[PDB]
Amino acid sequence: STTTNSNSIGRPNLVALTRATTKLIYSDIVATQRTNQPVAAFYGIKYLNPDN
Amino acid sequence: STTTNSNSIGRPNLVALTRATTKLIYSDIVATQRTNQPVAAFYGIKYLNPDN
Repeated sequence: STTTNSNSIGRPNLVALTRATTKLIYSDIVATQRTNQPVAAFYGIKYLNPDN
Repeated sequence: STTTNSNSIGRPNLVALTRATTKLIYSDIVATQRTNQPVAAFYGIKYLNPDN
């Protein structure tokens, strides 16, 4: 009675990979703009009462 | 080893402006109709009972 144990398995099948990565959230949390110099300048222009 | 400290940065890049203004709400809160004379008169017309 030749069962399966008489047989010998070969190369098991690689069914599926599994990478793990976080849901990266930085495009929506912050506002971005590319800078063409190593130092960036953001302008704060304010409207003041006569008491500043 | 000519590091980056030898280089001198030039004009910093003005990435973005920033002004502060409230969400001005006076067109939607109150009813507006332009007046053509330095005194405006709004009529008040009422319907009364025989007891006023």
